[PDB]
Formats: sequence, C-alpha cells, structure tokens
Amino acid sequence: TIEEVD
Amino acid sequence: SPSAQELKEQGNRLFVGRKYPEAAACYGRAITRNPLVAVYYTNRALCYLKMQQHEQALADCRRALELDGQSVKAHFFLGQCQLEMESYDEAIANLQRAYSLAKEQRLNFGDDIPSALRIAKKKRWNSIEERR
Ligand SMILES: [Cl-]
Repeated sequence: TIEEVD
Repeated sequence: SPSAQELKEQGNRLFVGRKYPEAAACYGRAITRNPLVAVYYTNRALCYLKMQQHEQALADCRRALELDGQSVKAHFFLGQCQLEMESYDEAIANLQRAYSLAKEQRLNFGDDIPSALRIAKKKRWNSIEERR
C-alpha cells in the first residue's frame, strides 16, 4: 500500500 | 505537448509495467513542467529505490520535504534509504515520523510502516551482533 506511486 | 499531470500519469503507468528507469524519467518531465509538486519527487524516489539508487532516492526525498514537510512517503522512503546506508537510528526516526504523520493524516497503509520499523530494528540489532 505505501510502496505505490501517487 | 503533455501536461505535468499527463506526464505523472504516464509515469504511473510505466511504474505499473515495472519500467522503473522509464517511469523515473517521466516524473522528471513532470517536474520540468511543474517543479512545485512534492508527489512527483516521492514518486521518482520510489523508482530510484526499486533501481537500488538510494543516493538519488534520498535527494528526491529531500526535495519533496522542502515542498511538503508533512509528507508521509517522503519520510518513509527516506528511512528506507537510510536503512540501506546503515544509518539505523536515523532510519528508525524517519519511519516513526512517517508512522506519526500517517496517523495524524488518517492514512491507511496496512501494516507497512510498523513492518518497516520491525525490519529496521532487526537490522540495527543484527549490526550489533556482527561486531562481537
Ligand atoms: Cl520534455
């Protein structure tokens, strides 16, 4: 979830 | 002539395709069109982490933090960089700060931040055991 691009 | 948002979206698609050098270059193009958007830098920092380019990732985290001092991902990715650099106390501090900011912002990353904290503390402990 945190290791994703925005 | 793509807009900055269009270039970020292209970079994100390349990121889904696991084309990390290409995604990072796209985020660079987005930065050229609007260098005041912190998410372009944390997106590129994540690409550099995937590419094992921690020095370049750390620099982007610093650029993001100048623009958005409250950025959870800038603190988290910075802690990951510092873990690779064996700056364990700094890495733990930034991971705890990411945890605190995520709680304050009501952000949900599952157990990712506590899991990273546990990894960081184990590596710190392992570094002590390797020297005695
Ligand atoms: Cl360009």
